[PDB]
Amino acid sequence: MSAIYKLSIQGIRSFDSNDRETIEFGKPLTLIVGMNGSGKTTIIECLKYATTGDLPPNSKGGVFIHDPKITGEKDIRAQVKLAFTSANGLNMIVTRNIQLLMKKTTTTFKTLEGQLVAINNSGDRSTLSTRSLELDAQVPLYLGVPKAILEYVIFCHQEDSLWPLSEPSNLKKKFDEIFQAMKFTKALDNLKSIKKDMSVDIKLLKQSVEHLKLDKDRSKAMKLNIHQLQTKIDQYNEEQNQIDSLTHQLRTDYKDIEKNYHKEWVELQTRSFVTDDIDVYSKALDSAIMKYHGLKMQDINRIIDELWKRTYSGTDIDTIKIRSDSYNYRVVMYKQDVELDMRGRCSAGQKVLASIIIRLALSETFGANCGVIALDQPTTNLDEENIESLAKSLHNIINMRRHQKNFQLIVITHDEKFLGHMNAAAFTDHFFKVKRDDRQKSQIEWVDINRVT
Amino acid sequence: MSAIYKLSIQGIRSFDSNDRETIEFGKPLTLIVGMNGSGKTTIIECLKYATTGDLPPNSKGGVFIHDPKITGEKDIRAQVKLAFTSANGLNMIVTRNIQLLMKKTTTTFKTLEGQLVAINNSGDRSTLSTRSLELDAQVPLYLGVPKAILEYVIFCHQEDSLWPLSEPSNLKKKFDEIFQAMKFTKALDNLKSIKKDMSVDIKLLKQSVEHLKLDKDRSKAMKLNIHQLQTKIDQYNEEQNQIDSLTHQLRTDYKDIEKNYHKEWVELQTRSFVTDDIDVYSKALDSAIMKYHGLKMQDINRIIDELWKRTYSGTDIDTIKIRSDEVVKGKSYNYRVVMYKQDVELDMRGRCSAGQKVLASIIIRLALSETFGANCGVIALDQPTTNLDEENIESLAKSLHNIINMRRHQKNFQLIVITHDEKFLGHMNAAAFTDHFFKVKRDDRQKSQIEWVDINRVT
Amino acid sequence: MDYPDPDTIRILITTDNHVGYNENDPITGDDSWKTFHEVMMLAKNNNVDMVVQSGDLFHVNKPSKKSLYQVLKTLRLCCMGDKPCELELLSDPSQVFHYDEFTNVNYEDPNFNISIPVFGISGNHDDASGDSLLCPMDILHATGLINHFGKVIESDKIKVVPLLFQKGSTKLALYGLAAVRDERLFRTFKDGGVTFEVPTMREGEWFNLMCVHQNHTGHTNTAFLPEQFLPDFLDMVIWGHEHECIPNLVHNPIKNFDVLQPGSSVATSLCEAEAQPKYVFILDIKYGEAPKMTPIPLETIRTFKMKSISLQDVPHLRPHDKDATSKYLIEQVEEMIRDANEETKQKLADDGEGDMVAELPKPLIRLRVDYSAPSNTQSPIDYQVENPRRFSNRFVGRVANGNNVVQFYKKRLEVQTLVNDLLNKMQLSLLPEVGLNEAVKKFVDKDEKTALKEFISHEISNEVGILSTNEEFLRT
Amino acid sequence: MDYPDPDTIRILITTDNHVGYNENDPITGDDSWKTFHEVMMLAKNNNVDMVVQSGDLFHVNKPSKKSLYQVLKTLRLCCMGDKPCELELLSDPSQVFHYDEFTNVNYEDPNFNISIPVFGISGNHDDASGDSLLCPMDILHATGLINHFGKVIESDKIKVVPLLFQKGSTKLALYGLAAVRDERLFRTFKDGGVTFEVPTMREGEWFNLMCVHQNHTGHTNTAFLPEQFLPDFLDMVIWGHEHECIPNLVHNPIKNFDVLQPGSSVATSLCEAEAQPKYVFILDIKYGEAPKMTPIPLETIRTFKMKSISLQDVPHLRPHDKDATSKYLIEQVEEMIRDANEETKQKLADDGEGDMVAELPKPLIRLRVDYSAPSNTQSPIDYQVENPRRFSNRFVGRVANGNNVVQFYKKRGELEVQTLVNDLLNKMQLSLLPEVGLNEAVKKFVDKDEKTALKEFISHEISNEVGILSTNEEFLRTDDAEEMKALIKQVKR
DNA sequence: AAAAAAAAAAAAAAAAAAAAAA
DNA sequence: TTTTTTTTTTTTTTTTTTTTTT
Ligand SMILES: Nc1ncnc2c1ncn2[C@@H]1O[C@H](COP(=O)(O)OP(=O)(O)OP(=O)(O)O)[C@@H](O)[C@H]1O
Ligand SMILES: Nc1ncnc2c1ncn2[C@@H]1O[C@H](COP(=O)(O)OP(=O)(O)OP(=O)(O)O)[C@@H](O)[C@H]1O
Ligand SMILES: [Mg+2]
Ligand SMILES: [Mg+2]
Ligand SMILES: [Mn+2]
Ligand SMILES: [Mn+2]
Ligand SMILES: [Mn+2]
Ligand SMILES: [Mn+2]
Repeated sequence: MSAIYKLSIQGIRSFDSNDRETIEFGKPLTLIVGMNGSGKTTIIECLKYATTGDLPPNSKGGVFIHDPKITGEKDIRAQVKLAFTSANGLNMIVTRNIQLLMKKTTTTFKTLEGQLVAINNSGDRSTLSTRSLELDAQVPLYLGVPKAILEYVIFCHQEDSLWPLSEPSNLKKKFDEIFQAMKFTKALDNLKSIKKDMSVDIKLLKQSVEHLKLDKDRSKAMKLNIHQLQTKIDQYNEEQNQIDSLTHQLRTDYKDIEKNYHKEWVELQTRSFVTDDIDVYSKALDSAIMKYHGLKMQDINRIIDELWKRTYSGTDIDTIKIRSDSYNYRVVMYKQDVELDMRGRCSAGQKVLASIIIRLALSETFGANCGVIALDQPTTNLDEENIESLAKSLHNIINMRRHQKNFQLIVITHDEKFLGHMNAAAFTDHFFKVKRDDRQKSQIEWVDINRVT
Repeated sequence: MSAIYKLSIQGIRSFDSNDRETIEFGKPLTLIVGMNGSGKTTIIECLKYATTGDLPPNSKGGVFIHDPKITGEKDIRAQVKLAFTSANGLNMIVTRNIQLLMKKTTTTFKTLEGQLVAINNSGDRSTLSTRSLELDAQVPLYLGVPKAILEYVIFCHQEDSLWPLSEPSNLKKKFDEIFQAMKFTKALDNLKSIKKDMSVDIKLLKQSVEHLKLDKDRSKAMKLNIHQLQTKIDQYNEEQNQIDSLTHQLRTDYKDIEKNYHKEWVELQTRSFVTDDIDVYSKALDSAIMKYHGLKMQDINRIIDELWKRTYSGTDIDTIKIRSDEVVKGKSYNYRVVMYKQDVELDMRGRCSAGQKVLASIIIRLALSETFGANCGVIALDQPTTNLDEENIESLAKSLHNIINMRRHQKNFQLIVITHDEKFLGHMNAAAFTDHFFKVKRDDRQKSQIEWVDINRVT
Repeated sequence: MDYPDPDTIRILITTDNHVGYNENDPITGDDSWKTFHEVMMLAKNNNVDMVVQSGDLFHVNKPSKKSLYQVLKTLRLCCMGDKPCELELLSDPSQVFHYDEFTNVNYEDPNFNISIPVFGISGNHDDASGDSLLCPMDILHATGLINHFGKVIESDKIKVVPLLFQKGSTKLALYGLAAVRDERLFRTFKDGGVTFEVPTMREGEWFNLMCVHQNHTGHTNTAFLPEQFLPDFLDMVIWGHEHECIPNLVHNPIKNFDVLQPGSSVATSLCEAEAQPKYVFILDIKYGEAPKMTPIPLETIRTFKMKSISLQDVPHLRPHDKDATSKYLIEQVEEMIRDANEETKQKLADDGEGDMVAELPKPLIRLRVDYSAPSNTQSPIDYQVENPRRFSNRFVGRVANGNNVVQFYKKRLEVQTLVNDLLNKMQLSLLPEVGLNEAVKKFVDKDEKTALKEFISHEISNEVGILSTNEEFLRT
Repeated sequence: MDYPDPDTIRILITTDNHVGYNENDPITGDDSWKTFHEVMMLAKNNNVDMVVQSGDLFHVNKPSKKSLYQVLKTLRLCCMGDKPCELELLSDPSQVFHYDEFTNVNYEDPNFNISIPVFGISGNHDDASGDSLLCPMDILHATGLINHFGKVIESDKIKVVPLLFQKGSTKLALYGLAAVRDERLFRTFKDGGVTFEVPTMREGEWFNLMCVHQNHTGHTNTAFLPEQFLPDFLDMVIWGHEHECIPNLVHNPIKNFDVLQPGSSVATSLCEAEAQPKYVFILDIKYGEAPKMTPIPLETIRTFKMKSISLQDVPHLRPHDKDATSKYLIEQVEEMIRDANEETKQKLADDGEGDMVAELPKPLIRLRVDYSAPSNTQSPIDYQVENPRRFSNRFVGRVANGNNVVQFYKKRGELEVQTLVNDLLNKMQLSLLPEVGLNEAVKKFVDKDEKTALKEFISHEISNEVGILSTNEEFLRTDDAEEMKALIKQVKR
């Protein structure tokens, strides 16, 4: 199965734009310890950028790149590079270049061409694709996991860790991509962008209707008055200029009315039927999507529950589950056979633990072909008991998922007590320390395991 | 300077609705510890509800009350009692009653009448207010601080702790009611709400005007055709039914046209002129408001500047500052906190770590509860050391110790600390200020309880 | 027990004491230290020449004040005495105690009176840690009550130096290897890394004894110490790090040495290995004859009963309910609470204390339940089981296992397909179902961005065209 | 010093060793246990009969493995010896050591060879705090290397049982009180809750020495324990918890005893208190004459230079810039670095090393600078100074504390409604709405909560002034918007 | 009981804009 | 040089809860 080997950050965020910081990942555990502002989260941001191609949240102004105003130069060029082996066993490397060219007034951010190569056993360097559009699709395809799993479950951001307990629309949007049902959700959003414009048009047609009706009134009356004047003239012949005037008015002003108007009416009718059909299909093609969501959610709930049972060290909540049925999409908690929505009715530590459990349960049902998961500060707002139980549970997960091909747990923390219960020294002989140098750039070291306290 | 003394919870969140747990807040330090799901934050939620009178965020199902679905009783009532002392040394008590009926599958939430008594030196109980709406204005006035200070600065919720690093509009909203300038913002919202209506009217007017134009395009033509037919008849008299028909059409269909249309047009013009006049004053009543936000927040930046220097243990950021400048189209206001990394100014939001944005938030709240909270020396820190490394935990503890020493040479000062971690307790010198700490626990029936224990019992 | 023969070296063997385990537990909080005091008192009045401790004297790498103080209390009340020991150290201790200036055995120190020297190695829990790489046994060695031996300065080139004793005419070589990581220890043993300097002078009468603290058998590929990587010149191996007690000696055929596994004194985990009775062993080295061994059971081990059941193996239990599973589990825990209380009372009334019924100390009870669904039933939901922390909180006051009496474990149409079956229902009145399901199918699979707009716009224009050619449609 | 008189009891007094301060610091990580070792060596070969420690032997509540190891190695090497201790015990030890079955002094133990007993009370740092209330000295008492005395069980009632010693013809009474919170022992002393068990025989012959570890002076009203609560029969007081080494015996005129403040062995906080020369003292009790003190300086204490300046006093320092003050602070720190190095070299080449040159130990440097704004200018911005840690990282390789060379400190409704809006009000300049009615239309709105006060004001204008303009027939014939504005402005004037 | 506005807080949706595809 | 696309930010709809009036 797939596995990551090495990462080579350069010029990104806190890092130096004239260096090449390298961190190598080992099996089955990787430990990253540093201070505040070292660059620990930037490593995971770079991993996610290499694997999927999307920047961290709230990075509009090119803040992912090493700041030009700090360095003082103008043309900055970052480059994240990752070495990994595919699910089938092939060895591959992916490169991603970006630029932050700065003008006098504004700074322009652009993404240069990347590179993916499948290096054989004898160093047979053969490129697969170069443009970043296909680089965002080949790498998740080679790893084996969908692109959503890589950015919500495996390399989840530190500030977006608690996504399972967010608004219902956010949960539905994030489970649409995990379940590979985003295609149909975009088809619905495109069928909605056919009703929108349509509606506007209908709104125009209606106005026109009024006007047209007025014009239609102005033609039957003149034809009846002409007939009344004609039959009066016929009576006087048996015993004209009013007809001539009314006929000229009908020929100039009220000519092609009976059917021009006909077609208008037709159009209106068409619009009316176009409405109902867009809605009706949308309702049926969305009930099917939610049915698929709820059908593909049973296996996740079965391993959410077994993880919660042996990890939560408390006597209030029995189990926890995610259930679908806008989009009454939520995670509920059971307190002695009663169901209550967890959101707005829990605490900070329980929310943190629920999010960790949900991500770990999604990692082993969809990331079965990619045994990688990165936990960025797992022990926040957790008491001593839950820290110990979480460490023991992670140890059990590592043991269980090692008769598989591999399992790579990247742990980022500076809470010393969490290391003890997981036996960090029993799984690795070293760890990596991130620290600023005397010029404020970040460095990644290689420290012996016993030298941590 | 005001001070809180004793709080009693009953029925709120995990607390039992058929019992009552109390906690006494000592000076200058109060410690609350427990496990996950104990009720530590519910204490701060109830303190904030006692003083200001607003429920915790995301509590629209009546989930601030002990849920009746697990107890099995229909009518359930909660109560929160705080025994504080006024700013000008007066012992008062506030009570807050809440009801949650569950008749059918729908649950109804209601706030019954409370009471604010002001006990004299001779136990002269005198309920001076009963309406909860009155209480929300009385209790903050007796404490001495504005209501917005007690919501965001003093008794700030755990989930809203990092509010100084939120969106610019969400930041100006918080700072608007802290500076007591929300009244003119309400006026601006009103001058915006009328505008829209007027715009709609303009639209209507326009349509009407078009119609009027059509009528004004017509009528005169018939009047010209009638005059042409009249002068032809006068020529034949010197040598009618077409005029009669056109005159009947003018009398029935095109009668009162000349004035009407014109006045409609005038009305439209008036609307246009109201648009200009409503906008001009409005873009000035905002320039005189944000000129006051950046004028009042001047001694606030002097205290964030000397708290940051003495607390942040790192080599990158020199100082932080809050800048409130006018503006791009779609950003409303440029209200954000900036950081100076070696005398170059960078916005802190989007390029700061999880620990730096926690320390900045704590420091900003501390600097706010020294200038606009000088009449009420209370500050409730809930898990201060989240995502803070060893050095920052130690320096924050030292800085809190320095604040306790400095602000207590003056009148009353209290500092509630909720935490569960050993390093902060060791570094802060907790035992040198109190001889006890309250420990929240859940008993065999899942009901939270508060216990008074020894100081030397926290291992 | 009577004094040994002057030519007989009698040693007490203990390991895996784990002092400091569950220190803060209100009930079983002193369990570990009390058992260690009993072990070190079963040596003071058994007249043992010396005792050897095969690692894990402390549960944590940095022992607390109460752990350290209660281990110094028994080491001072049981080792210090006036009767001089009869062991003469033949070798040079500086090659074995090379860490500091305390380069000799404690009983040779003129400032200390030691009647029983305690020799110990480090384990996988109380190992070297810090900037100076100080073990917890190095802080005891300084005190002068124990002598830590068998350190590993460099983990890749290991050289084991013996301690050479002799009591009259019986000699003894005490080799000791600390607890190093098994992945690296195997990698070192594989390529001539670990060496032993067997004594060269008058070889043939030594009793070669070794203390190890590695895994005997590993569940993984290469994470255990093979019992075949040792030297054939050994005569007995004292295997630590394994908590199951084996009162006998497993004679290794091809290497001609007996491996002893003393187990543990405290139960740091409630498993089937730690439900076996615990012992401490007494060797008797005598030249010319076999080394007879006497296991003496510990009388301070808290009573432990274990049962591991499977819910699918018992009938009349249906997964849908919970009120009938937690009634059978209660009856299964209550019978083995009685089974353990009967054992505790019988053992308390089997040592001369049969005339009084005391307050029995609570036992340690564990029920490991497998709540897996049976094979025949193919449903997502398995058996329903109550919260373990709350289920076992209803036995408080009757069992020393406060919060863990039961442990539950498990034994070991992609859209369109279902979307195509919905087509029949969705009955529109202008748009054809077949062209629209296919208008979206094409949109989805073929990635043809503009298809659903165009199909709708085209089918509109055809339906407008058909309706406009009927003049009767315009009069209604 | 040589062998004391057989009638003399010689004591080495030390306190506040804090073995464990800056344990992990790369440079000054071994300055605590090394100087404790130097103290115990100055006790071994000065032939002192006993050493009494008066608090804070360890910096932390749970000492580490390096601190315990180094203290045990120090005690084992220079406390044990063949020479018997010549002190004779007269009291029952069980009354003083009332904690365990080790109820006798270490040097009277049949299976130890203690030649110089080390006593000692607990401090406010290494105090008893655990499940069973064990302090770090109760561990050392279990090893037999020190004898921890003066341990309080209950804070409300305190009984102080002394240790009674006799050498030759000289008797000693060692009183000891642990370190309990000052603002509670104050209450206990206040209501007669502290008792001293004086010896019953031969009043007027004992040297009553007491080791107290409380705050000597309270800068705030409630911060300390006074010397007026201590009894008058005492002959000497050894005050701990105070790091400022006063090398003289401060005589109390009314209670008739001498206070001693030894100080500390290591500087735990860089300030002026720990910038005085530090000593360990030697007492020479003998019956017949007064005791004679003899301070002996410590020679393993890192050279510490302390300067404190206020930035405003120096002229030519404009607060707006942050580089003309940085260039001044840099040169001040580099000036007082060379003074520290000169003193280090002058003290290292004056003990027997006047011919060999070695790398001097890096000094401890601390400059306190007051970046307060001058009294003349009241601008919110004071002196601008850079990051304290990055400023102190400029001296790495020349200073022991590379992160705290410099410390910065300070030596200390709605803007009248439309008051600020008034300016804008007059400059608003609209062309239909009157300014006065609108500022007052909003004042009333904001001021007297009339929710719709604004609302109607504007809508009177879309009434009153409609018709009013509808009354000028000339206004309706002009399609030019500039003539329309000129007409409206002329009707307003 | 009975109803009819106001206030306000969550959840979902619509502009603005800079990057990327054309 | 011009057009789609995704992300933020701000603005809106719903739905209870008060508050009014009785
Ligand atoms: N675009 C940028 N240019 C320069 N510096 C940046 C940029 N973005 C962030 N930084 C700085 O780099 C650091 C970011 O590192 P990061 O956020 O990964 O630290 P961290 O290890 O996550 O810290 P924490 O422990 O608080 O989570 C911050 O100190 C930030 O100020
Ligand atoms: N409306 C409610 N009814 C009944 N029980 C509730 C309700 N809301 C919350 N609870 C339970 O009571 C607990 C109280 O939460 P609280 O905020 O006190 O936890 P905490 O003390 O903050 O601990 P931590 O912050 O570590 O999670 C909740 O976590 C939840 O388990
Ligand atoms: Mg981070
Ligand atoms: Mg909380
Ligand atoms: Mn063990
Ligand atoms: Mn072991
Ligand atoms: Mn002290
Ligand atoms: Mn001290």
